[PDB]
Amino acid sequence: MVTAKKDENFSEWYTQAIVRSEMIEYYDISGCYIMRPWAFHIWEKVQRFFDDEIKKMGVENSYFPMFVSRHKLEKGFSPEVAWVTHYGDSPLPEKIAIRPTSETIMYPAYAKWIRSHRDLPLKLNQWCSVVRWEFKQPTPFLRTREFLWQEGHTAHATEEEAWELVLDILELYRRWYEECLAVPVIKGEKSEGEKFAGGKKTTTVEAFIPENGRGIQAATSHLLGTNFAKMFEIEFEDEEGHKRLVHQTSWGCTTRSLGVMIMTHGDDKGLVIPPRVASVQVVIIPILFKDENTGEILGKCRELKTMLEKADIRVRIDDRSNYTPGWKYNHWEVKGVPLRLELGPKDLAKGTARVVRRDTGEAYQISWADLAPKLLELMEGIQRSLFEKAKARLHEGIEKISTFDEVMPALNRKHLVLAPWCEDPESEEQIKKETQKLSEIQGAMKTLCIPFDQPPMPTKCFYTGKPAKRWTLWGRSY
Amino acid sequence: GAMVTAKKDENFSEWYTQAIVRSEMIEYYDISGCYIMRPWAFHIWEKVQRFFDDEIKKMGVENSYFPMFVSRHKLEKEFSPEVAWVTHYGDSPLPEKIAIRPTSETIMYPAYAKWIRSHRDLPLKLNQWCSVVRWEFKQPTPFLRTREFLWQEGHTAHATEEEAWELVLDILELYRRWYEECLAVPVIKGEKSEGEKFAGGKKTTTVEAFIPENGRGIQAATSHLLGTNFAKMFEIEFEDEEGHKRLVHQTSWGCTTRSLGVMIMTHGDDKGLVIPPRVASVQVVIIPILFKDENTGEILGKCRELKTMLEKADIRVRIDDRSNYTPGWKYNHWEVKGVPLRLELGPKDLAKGTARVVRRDTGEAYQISWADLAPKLLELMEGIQRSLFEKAKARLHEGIEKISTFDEVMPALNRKHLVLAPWCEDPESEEQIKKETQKLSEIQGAMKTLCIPFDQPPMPEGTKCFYTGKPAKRWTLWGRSY
Ligand SMILES: Nc1ncnc2c1ncn2[C@@H]1O[C@H](COP(=O)(O)OP(=O)(O)NP(=O)(O)O)[C@@H](O)[C@H]1O
Ligand SMILES: Nc1ncnc2c1ncn2[C@@H]1O[C@H](COP(=O)(O)OP(=O)(O)NP(=O)(O)O)[C@@H](O)[C@H]1O
Ligand SMILES: O=c1c2ccccc2ncn1C[C@H](O)C[C@H]1NCCC[C@H]1O
Ligand SMILES: O=c1c2ccccc2ncn1C[C@H](O)C[C@H]1NCCC[C@H]1O
Ligand SMILES: [Mg+2]
Ligand SMILES: [Mg+2]
Ligand SMILES: [Mg+2]
Ligand SMILES: [Mg+2]
Repeated sequence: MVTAKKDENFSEWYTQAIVRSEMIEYYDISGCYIMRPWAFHIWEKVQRFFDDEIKKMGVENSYFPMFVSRHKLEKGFSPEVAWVTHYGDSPLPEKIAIRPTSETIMYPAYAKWIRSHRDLPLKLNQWCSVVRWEFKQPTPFLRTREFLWQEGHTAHATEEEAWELVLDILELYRRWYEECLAVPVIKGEKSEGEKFAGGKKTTTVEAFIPENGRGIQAATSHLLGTNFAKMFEIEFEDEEGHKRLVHQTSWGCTTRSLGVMIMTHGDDKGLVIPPRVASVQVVIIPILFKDENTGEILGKCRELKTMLEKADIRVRIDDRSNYTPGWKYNHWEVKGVPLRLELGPKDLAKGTARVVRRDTGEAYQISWADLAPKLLELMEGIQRSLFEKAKARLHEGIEKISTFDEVMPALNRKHLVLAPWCEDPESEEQIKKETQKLSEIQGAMKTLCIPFDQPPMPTKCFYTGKPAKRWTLWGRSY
Repeated sequence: GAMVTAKKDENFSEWYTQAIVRSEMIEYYDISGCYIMRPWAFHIWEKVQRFFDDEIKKMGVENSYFPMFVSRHKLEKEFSPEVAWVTHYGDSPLPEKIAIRPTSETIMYPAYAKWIRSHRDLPLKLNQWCSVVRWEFKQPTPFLRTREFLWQEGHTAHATEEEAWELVLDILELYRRWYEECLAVPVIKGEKSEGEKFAGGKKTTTVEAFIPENGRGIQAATSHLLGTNFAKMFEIEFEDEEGHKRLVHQTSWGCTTRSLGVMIMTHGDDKGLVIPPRVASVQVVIIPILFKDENTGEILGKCRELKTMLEKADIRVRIDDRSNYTPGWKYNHWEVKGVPLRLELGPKDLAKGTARVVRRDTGEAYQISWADLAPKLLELMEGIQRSLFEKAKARLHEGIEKISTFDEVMPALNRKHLVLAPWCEDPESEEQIKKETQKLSEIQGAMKTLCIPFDQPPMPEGTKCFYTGKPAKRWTLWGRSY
């Protein structure tokens, strides 16, 4: 099914991968796509995880409206907003905006529900769709005009507590990516120019696509401080009587996560799905031809299914009579099912099953008896091993450097760069403009993050010459 | 403020509005027909959602997300005043306007035509959870009828009608369970009339509910045997075993956040909401009998212990350990919210190894040893759940008057009752009955068919249509409706 090579035309391979796997169907409204069951079930897995996890922090789900009136919304973002002007042929008395994000919808309610210290912390989240008329090239999952996300918005008595929630959420994004999707990410802070301008400090969790050198933002979690509180009058009264503004966080993650998974683990044969989010972990394929024991094969397959299910192993028997076994191999292969269990006559009175692991192609003869624990063994190996190879690929792709003249060759090898920087407002804008100048002539490099994990700083700013403050990862991005 | 004061029988619209606001379910919003759903209500949606979702996954139905936008061209393939149209992004105009999805047939069925080429692709069984938008003409009502609502819409395609029908009824059964097992609301399975069915389909099935306080029937959910006309329209065909081109047989079905509203209305009383245990965010609220600046730690300590013990039985619990408020205040607070069980722990209870438990629906109190709490609160919840249902089933059936003749109509409607009547099912008849009960109500409002129930009461030979006097075929349930 898949004929483009990941390492040759990466955009075509991507498109082939997501289409031939049946994850995505193309659509006539530019920048929008149909998520098919095979993609959708993966979303449900990660949604269920994060949701359970934030529930344990006392976050509660809600649903606020998708419309916001012009007046409330309009108290680089403006061009993106979709506006409803009519119902039927009738013009609205005033046009209304489809929500691009929900601060202006939720925060007036907050000012109202928060009167007393008794009322904090207020922690809410919502799963919804968001619409932005994106100017950049859209890409299925990574950047779409309608996407699905969660946005979580909290308010607290103290900077201390809100900040602690910020890091807690960021940890859960690392887990969404690293634990669920086996995609390695790097926690850090955003530069003053990349952060959410309505907040005090933006934390982020950053990913990398080796095949085009692009960094990509996996998720984000903001300490908002008191700015939105003053703007929206979210004041509260302490236990000593005084009238203080609240300290807020907000944080979101999207269907982009799926796109990043697909890009990280995919190969020339198509998708490869980490076991932890695969709706089919093991596919069973009865081998049938010239009528050899047709009934005996099928009967065992059902025994094995109930078997493996005793272990919470998600199993599907590909039982369908209208497709050949070779067809079934290719299908589940392109779909990225982690384990294929093949079973014909030879393996019937042999008491075994052949099992092929999607990541490497390695095959195992395994006795009916040893399967459940040996598949559990393998599924952990697949999952651990996808993450590990990816962390290695990520680290091969970051060059540590000290001087500006190292930049372009790193960027030409499609690598990020870790460099000491004075964290000056202008330097970043200058660096973008110049890296564009050089790329045009041969592409803008930006700040991706200031990582939490700072190496030792014995040192001059790699661009300005000034005294450098911290190590900052840069690159081309999405 | 604190409590519900409008009486439920006597001031129904206002009771409703009070209960959903005071209880913290809903917050008003500046765009009409749209409302904020706070945790206290959202949790209930999450509950019915997981329930339904799990059941359809068992039937092999699979979830998807198709876009909320649809091109004007694709939407008007073949309601229009209800559609919301996007014309601009920022200051820039679109080449053509783009509609926000009002329902997804015109988005999904061209995709179905692509994906179905052969009998091996069948059956195709998809669902989606999404919001839907319609500029409703009628007065909006939180939950019951909103301009943004949440739903689930299912759309399947099959090789044979028989299989499609089997699914229509399976799904309809799931809707009965959604309302009856989850929400403790009784419903009546039935066939829509020719006039009230989905014009796009062969046969529409439904579950209908009844709201006694105002006498009006209300469609709780719907499941259609679509037949082959959409496949004809959208060119959804398949090559069968012998290479012949055939049209698929379709179903579609939906259920919305309306369900939360029908529940609220069914079990509420003058104190406010009453939430069935299967869906309540908090099932047991623990209320320590404390007062201002008393914090010895004995009582809270034991509340925290009790919570751990009940949580080990999967009971959902909250301790209301707030300082500025009395127990009496707290009692009322959680009654208004409809927490089904309140566990009271005072110094006196601490002294006996005992707690006092009061159940929201009846107010009956129980003294219970700490040891027994888990096993006795589980029993109590099953009893509340079941009692809410059985009492509402009875109010449903006491609200239905069987009748023989058209003269029995208006008296039955003025009692805020529905009517079950032998009906000849001829089409103009229904419209005549609408017009005629409309006019007769202004002079004192239209009665429409709600459903032809599956549960048909007996029909003696030679029975005649209550309205035309022609021979009656079956009983039809009629009333005022939402
Ligand atoms: N079009 C999109 N499709 C999918 N995910 C997106 C899209 N746009 C943004 N996201 C993700 O949504 C996350 C939270 O939203 P937000 O922080 O507002 O992003 P953002 O500032 O718009 N990113 P960017 O568009 O590059 O400026 C972002 O960190 C992105 O990873
Ligand atoms: N405004 C609304 N808010 C919430 N739920 C609704 C609303 N309108 C319809 N529904 C429910 O959605 C279910 C399935 O949708 P659908 O069959 O399209 O409704 P409908 O034909 O528009 N009913 P009606 O609007 O009364 O003519 C219906 O059976 C209703 O119970
Ligand atoms: O505020 C906007 C925004 C507003 C209008 C149109 C497009 C937008 N794009 C992005 N943003 C910033 C983020 O939406 C802010 C914040 N939202 C809640 C959680 C994610 C975080 O990015
Ligand atoms: O088709 C429409 C419709 C179309 C445009 C504007 C408003 C509409 N209101 C209702 N309907 C009919 C329902 O959409 C039919 C169908 N919807 C999804 C599946 C359930 C079934 O009721
Ligand atoms: Mg953006
Ligand atoms: Mg940005
Ligand atoms: Mg309607
Ligand atoms: Mg109707």
